[PDB]
Amino acid sequence: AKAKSRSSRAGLQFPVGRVHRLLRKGNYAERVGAGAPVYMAAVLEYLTAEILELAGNAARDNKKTRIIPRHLQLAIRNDEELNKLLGKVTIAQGGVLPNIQAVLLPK
Amino acid sequence: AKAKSRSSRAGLQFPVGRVHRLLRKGNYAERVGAGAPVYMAAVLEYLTAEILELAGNAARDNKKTRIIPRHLQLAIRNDEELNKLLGKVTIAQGGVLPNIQAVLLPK
Amino acid sequence: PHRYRPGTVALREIRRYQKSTELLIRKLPFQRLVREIAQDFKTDLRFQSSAVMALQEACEAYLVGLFEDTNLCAIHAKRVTIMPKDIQLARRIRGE
Amino acid sequence: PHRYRPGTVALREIRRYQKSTELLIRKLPFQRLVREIAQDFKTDLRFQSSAVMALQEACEAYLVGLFEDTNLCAIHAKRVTIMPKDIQLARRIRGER
Amino acid sequence: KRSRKESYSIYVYKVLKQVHPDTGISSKAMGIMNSFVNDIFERIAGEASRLAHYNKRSTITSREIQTAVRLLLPGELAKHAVSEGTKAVTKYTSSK
Amino acid sequence: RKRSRKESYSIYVYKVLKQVHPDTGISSKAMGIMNSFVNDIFERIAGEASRLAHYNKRSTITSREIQTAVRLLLPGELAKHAVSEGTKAVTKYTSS
Amino acid sequence: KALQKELEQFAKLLKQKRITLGYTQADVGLTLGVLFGKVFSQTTICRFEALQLSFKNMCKLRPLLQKWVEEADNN
Amino acid sequence: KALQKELEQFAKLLKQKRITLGYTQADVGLTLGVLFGKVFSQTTICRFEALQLSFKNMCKLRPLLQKWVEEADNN
Amino acid sequence: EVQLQQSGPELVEPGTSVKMPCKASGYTFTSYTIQWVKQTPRQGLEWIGYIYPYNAGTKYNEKFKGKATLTSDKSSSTVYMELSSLTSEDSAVYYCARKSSRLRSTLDYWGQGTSVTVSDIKMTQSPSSMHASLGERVTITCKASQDIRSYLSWYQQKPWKSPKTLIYYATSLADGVPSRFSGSGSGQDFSLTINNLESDDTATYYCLQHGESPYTFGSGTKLEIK
Amino acid sequence: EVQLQQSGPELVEPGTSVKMPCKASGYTFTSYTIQWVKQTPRQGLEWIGYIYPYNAGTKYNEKFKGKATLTSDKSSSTVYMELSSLTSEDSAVYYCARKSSRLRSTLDYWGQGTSVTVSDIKMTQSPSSMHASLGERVTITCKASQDIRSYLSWYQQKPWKSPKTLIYYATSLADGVPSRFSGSGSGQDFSLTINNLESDDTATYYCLQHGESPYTFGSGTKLEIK
Amino acid sequence: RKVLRDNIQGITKPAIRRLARRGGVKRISGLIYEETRGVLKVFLENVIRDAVTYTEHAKRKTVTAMDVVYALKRQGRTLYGFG
Amino acid sequence: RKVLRDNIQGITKPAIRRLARRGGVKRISGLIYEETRGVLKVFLENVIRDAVTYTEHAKRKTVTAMDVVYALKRQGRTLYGFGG
DNA sequence: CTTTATTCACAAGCTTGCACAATCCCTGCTGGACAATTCTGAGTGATGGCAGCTCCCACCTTTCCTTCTTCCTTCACTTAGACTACATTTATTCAGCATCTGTATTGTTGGAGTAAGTTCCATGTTAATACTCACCACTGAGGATATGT
DNA sequence: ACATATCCTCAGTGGTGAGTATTAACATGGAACTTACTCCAACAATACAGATGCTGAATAAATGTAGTCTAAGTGAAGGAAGAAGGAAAGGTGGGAGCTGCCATCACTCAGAATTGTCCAGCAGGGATTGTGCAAGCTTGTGAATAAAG
Repeated sequence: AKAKSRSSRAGLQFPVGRVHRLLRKGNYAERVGAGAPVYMAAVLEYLTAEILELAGNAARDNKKTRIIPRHLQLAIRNDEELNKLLGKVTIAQGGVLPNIQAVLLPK
Repeated sequence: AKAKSRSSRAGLQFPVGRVHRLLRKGNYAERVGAGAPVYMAAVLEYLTAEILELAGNAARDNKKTRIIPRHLQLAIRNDEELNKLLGKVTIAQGGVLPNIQAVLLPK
Repeated sequence: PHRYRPGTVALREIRRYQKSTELLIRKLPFQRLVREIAQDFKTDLRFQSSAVMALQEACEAYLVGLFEDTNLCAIHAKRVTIMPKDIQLARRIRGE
Repeated sequence: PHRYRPGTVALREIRRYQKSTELLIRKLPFQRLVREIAQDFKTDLRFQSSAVMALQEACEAYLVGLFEDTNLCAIHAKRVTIMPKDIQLARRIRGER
Repeated sequence: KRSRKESYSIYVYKVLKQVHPDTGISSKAMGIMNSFVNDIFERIAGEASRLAHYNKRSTITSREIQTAVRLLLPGELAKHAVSEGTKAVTKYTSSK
Repeated sequence: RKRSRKESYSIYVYKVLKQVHPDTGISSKAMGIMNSFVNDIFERIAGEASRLAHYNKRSTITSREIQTAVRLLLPGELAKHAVSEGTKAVTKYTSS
Repeated sequence: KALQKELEQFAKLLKQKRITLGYTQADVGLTLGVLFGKVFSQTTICRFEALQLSFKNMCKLRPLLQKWVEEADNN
Repeated sequence: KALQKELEQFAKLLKQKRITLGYTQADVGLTLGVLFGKVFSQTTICRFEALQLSFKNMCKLRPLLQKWVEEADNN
Repeated sequence: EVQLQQSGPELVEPGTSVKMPCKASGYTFTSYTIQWVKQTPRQGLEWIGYIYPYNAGTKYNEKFKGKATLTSDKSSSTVYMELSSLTSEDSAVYYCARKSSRLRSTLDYWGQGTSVTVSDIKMTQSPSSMHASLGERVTITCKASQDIRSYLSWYQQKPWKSPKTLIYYATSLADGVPSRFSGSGSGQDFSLTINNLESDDTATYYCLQHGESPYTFGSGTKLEIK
Repeated sequence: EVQLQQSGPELVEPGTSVKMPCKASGYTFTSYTIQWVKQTPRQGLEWIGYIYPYNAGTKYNEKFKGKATLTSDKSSSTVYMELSSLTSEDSAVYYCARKSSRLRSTLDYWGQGTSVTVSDIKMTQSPSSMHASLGERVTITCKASQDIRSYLSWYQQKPWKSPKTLIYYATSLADGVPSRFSGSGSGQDFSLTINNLESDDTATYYCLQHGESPYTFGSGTKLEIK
Repeated sequence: RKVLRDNIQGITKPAIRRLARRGGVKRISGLIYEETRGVLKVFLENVIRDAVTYTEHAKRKTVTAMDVVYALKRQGRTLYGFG
Repeated sequence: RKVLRDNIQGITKPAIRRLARRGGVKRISGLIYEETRGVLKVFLENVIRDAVTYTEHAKRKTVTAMDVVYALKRQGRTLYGFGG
């Protein structure tokens, strides 16, 4: 009798057990197979790692060493996929992408 | 006890028992409160009666006896609240409301 | 002979096609289009007839709504002719 | 003396406010507006500060997106100044009307 | 021995004969009415489920249905729907 | 006395951040944004999987429903990499 | 046989009265719409003058133009 | 494999000859009915020129349009 | 909250036309139709017509067709009524009220009503006028020529005042009305009951049917207390 | 399905500028970046830069700044590469490839490559070339200068042919590649293994890293069969 | 089964003109038709991918009207009258 | 206890100009401000009505940030960084 | 150049006849209702304390009001061509019938896989605590700008 | 073509305090383990409905041409927006008090789920009907052409 929580057994960082409990108590289905929380936790961890690494790159190209909501907004709005996924989402304190129309510029 | 139905008890035409069964098996909550299906069936019957009466009036103004999807489309699109309720709904064979912009007319 | 001036038959067609409800695209070309589009995802898949009918209804309703928005954009630009820029503006404001 | 041409200071204002992230409306007048609006639905209501901050963030994001759409509508009409007809067209196309 | 599939056709017909006791309905309009009833049921039930979840409750009562009706329907529509639901629940409880 | 215990994903978001960016911190507002993002994506995928199970008359949400929901929700290369990550995670899980 | 001769004579009388008083066919039409509340297009008036309408339509239209003829002779 | 190439070449020559003399497809069917007593619709002629029908019906129809082509060169 | 401002009294010569505005505030303007009603001492209240500002869709009474024209202005949230070719029989009070597009809703909020002076289905109320003291039962009847499913409303009007909605849908209490008033009936027979009389109950009570195309009011019943 | 159309070979005198297209089809044009690399016999493949058509956002290699500029035309679904001041050592094969914006993705599809003739992290491959029979194992090592967190791809190139993607993310098989090939490793140690040789496996295998800002290719390993 | 190439030209110019007439358009520029074909194609691809995914999850080989209805509803384009 | 009024004028013209500048607007007409105030009032009315309904269902007298977030998500305008 | 009478093409209102579908009727079958029982979830109360009001103040940044400048919008005119309208020819579609055969549907079995209850212990949240990355202060350089050469 | 003051923006210095990161405490939920059940793969039989082919009648689309009327360019006026400057005001941040209600704990009881029976409501299929639509006729009307003043 021992160790090896379900997150470590799947080689994950996100909590497989908490995801399984949330699926069980979330009123989604009468039963939850024991591959659904693992798949889900893996998908959530992948999306979190992708957004976090893009925001970290955006912060690194600002001479800053801390991710703020502006870096998350810059990472999300600069991606076709990501912008389409979070296209109806407002990020608090994220600002907007710097974008001036070409006709508005002077010449 | 002769088995009188719940819809007859509530004075409704919609099925209270079927609404209760669909609420039970719909994965909405652990339990259903036994007055929830009555309220819900009453709301559904009211909405159906309102739409049917408006569609029948539109058919009467069209000199028709039978309600078709065009009459339903006319009833929904000619009402503020109904059109807001079904703003993102496409009615098959419903057509569109007659509307020409005033700038397009002659002279 | 007799010819109507430009825009009169267009207004008559607007009234006629707003008064009617039947589908405006022929069924066979839309069926072939749906089938070839679906063949890129699944190699050998069949289609129910009602599935193709629902697809045609949804596509025609979407196109009619987009043309209404395009007409609004064109009238905003002080024109009566819809151009591709009007369609692009309507699809951009809609979020597509 | 020295005067900036119109549209030169406007461009720098666009570049300055498109780079920052702070709230653009004042906090106290927005809080008073929120309280007066909410008082027509229920009396003696109370708000957490986070609720008012969330409302201001949502309102400012909505207004900025609407102004971007209005600017697109104005540019489509071969103009550079936004007008209420542009806002009305943007809201009509978006489905809010 | 094909399966039986249920629909709201007979109840919609009963309501139609109550509000218009001479007008009929076509099968396509009945399908539209069935889709409308199912969509409104799904919307109200989902909103009531989320309402019960937000308050840590495990039961969907008539209060959740009333709040979901107030949230989802527009103003006069929601007011009359709430009146009909309250009247139905009161008449049901007063029976037996 | 009383108790106060909230739960979030901020512990694991920090672990993923240290995994991808070792010398980089994160503000509390960014942590709240990431928590809201993880919760929103969880509810989206779980709702799609629940709908997929309900459409097929099934009473269990498997990895197969989660994979189809991920394919429906996420855009193209995002869905491809997410499906690959989920498949590899499930394969590693069911081998020990 | 009997109806068409009388309708031809009355149409000639109507056209002569319209030419004498100087009104147009459209003026005849909107005057009929005024003093009867049933406006008729000028095409109907000219077709009555040209007799191209059906005999039932001519017989239906005749008393209204008779009323307009006797009215126009004083005001 | 052998029949379709010859049928395509004959259809191209038939369409070029029809374009050169200015006959229409309906006129071609009418002249075919006049000559051989078996009129064919314009749909049949247009389908023949596009090779849209079955090879059996193509081979069955081909001598009549061959006769029409050689006859029309002189009259 | 909800109000319908109206203009001052008109003293108009015959043969002209008059604009009456119905400036509205306190609610979403496009989601409610505006109804126009005329009231004279000779023949009570007549439903003139209505306009729906959402699509600008109007509908007039048959006797008022042509005579009255309704227009909307969504920018100022105003509804204008044109009376054309005014005669001496048109000196009356013109009220404008709000009515939702729902079939069950009735004319709930009324304007001040402009007094303009120029220089079907039959509702029958049984008691023309009833004499009551402070504390008895009051009952009025609104027998209908045809069948209206429960589309009957009861209004109370003070002298020189706009009518107030008491009952809608033949049983429901209006917004803010006490529970002392009650409605009953259905089909062709309807009744309004007042429980115990106050001094303010002295007024004229009307019943309006909106189940058919021309909306018809009752003759009205006068009530006074002690 | 996915195709990257390019132009033919270019003959250019020194000092002028040359523009080449990368017309694309079969996929959503704005959702994938277009990368440009150059190939020479002297130093093999080297990464020029990339352009993202979704925002027209470019990023160039440090040694190619000014010499090369990237532009996009969303209407025609085309990407243009402009070389200015063509010196003697610019005659090379310029390839344009597709790459998703996802950090795990690699240059999956490639163009034909235009041959133009003028009139950091060092990625190390240990075995420069080897010969093998038709049935044994092949191992190629791609030791890296710095640490790249599995952001390594393996490409196979036939002579006078565009490179074909074999492995992405250091372990994943590309689309349509068999299970004969197998990538392994992480950090600074990566390896590619070929299960059993065939007649068509004679080619040059490169390992590309895209973990840092300037993407660097490997030296190249020549594999000859029998 | 054949390959079914092209077929976007089957949505003819008169069909697009009729669809614009129902939308209230009076004058149509000559370049509108290709843009409308592209838009329509993109919309059909987006709907049909979701419908095929729903069909594949059910282990079926036939696309039913229910699959198209769920695919439309998930794009915020709910359709009434097909189950 | 108090009665607020006329607070829509607190959304000043410079605030609306700053919001337009963040949206990339170069020139602003004089009538833009009243239209913007009306649009903001309508949006705030809808969001606050849903938030107050969520608060009333919970039998609370205080509007929380979760109620505002639920209202915004119900109107399809999901907000991050405030809970949930 | 301006109203005004033929002329024409068109849609709408009338008046049968059918046959396509709507209404209704019959039969099983399954799902809802009766009733007793068991099982919880949630309404009542009572506490504890946190956070949401309210008020005072001081400052200085933001807002407001005037005045003059500028340049953008709007309107009148003009014209080249690209749209519309329509007759003619050509081609694809539509509707009905037949073949077939691959797939969707129903039926039964049972074994893998999930739910449920105990035990417990290792992890995640809170509170306390020690630095750290980034924000004003303050020079300092390279380009943006409107004017003058 | 060139030359020049003038505010505006990025680049670095220092201090440092708000916030982020690191260390116990602990409680609580996830894991190990076993038993009960139940759901859904897995075959197997079979009908049906979707794909394919003909074939002729409708029906529409493609072409080609004439001509109108609309989009677009040009120029000028004027007035509306903005930039600048000075005065005013009121937003912000901090610093208190004060209590109202939010959240927690605990109970019990009233309602909601379980389970077994059965009956009657409703879905599928088959006769029965009748609404509206196809078709021909008549007609009133708007749009456009030929004429008169």
